[PDB]
Amino acid sequence: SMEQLKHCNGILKELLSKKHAAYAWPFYKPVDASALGLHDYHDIIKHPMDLSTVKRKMENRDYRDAQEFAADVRLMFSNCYKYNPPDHDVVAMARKLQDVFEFRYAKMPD
Ligand SMILES: COc1ccc2c(c1)C(c1ccc(Cl)cc1)=N[C@@H](CC(=O)N1CCC(N(C)C)CC1)c1nnc(C)n1-2
Repeated sequence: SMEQLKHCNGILKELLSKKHAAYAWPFYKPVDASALGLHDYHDIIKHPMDLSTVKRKMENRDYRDAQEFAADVRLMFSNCYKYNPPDHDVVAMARKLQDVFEFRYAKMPD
């Protein structure tokens, strides 16, 4: 619905807000494989995703429903878990931001 997509825009605003910056910063823009020295990133990760891409899709009304929005946000986190070992600090940062996302997404009115 239009109303659920409105709640999703509020979730995205929360994920981009200053209170989460200490763990959100790796996710604001696409992974820059050249800058980071990740020569195999685009071989391993076939469908990159990040918050700037989710924001553009929300602004252009490209999500048909709330579930399509959730699939892109979960894809962003899944790519991080897929690429990195489980002991890495970026994985701990992803799980902190994901817990914000999953809590707010669960509270969406029907
Ligand atoms: C703008 O900076 C970014 C953007 C995307 C990143 C990363 C950093 C940060 C990053 C690293 C440390 C901290 Cl504390 C935070 C983030 N990691 C990269 C991954 C990275 O560089 N690795 C891969 C693992 C290697 N092991 C030695 C095995 C080291 C190099 C990354 N992956 N998903 C996202 C999103 N990312």
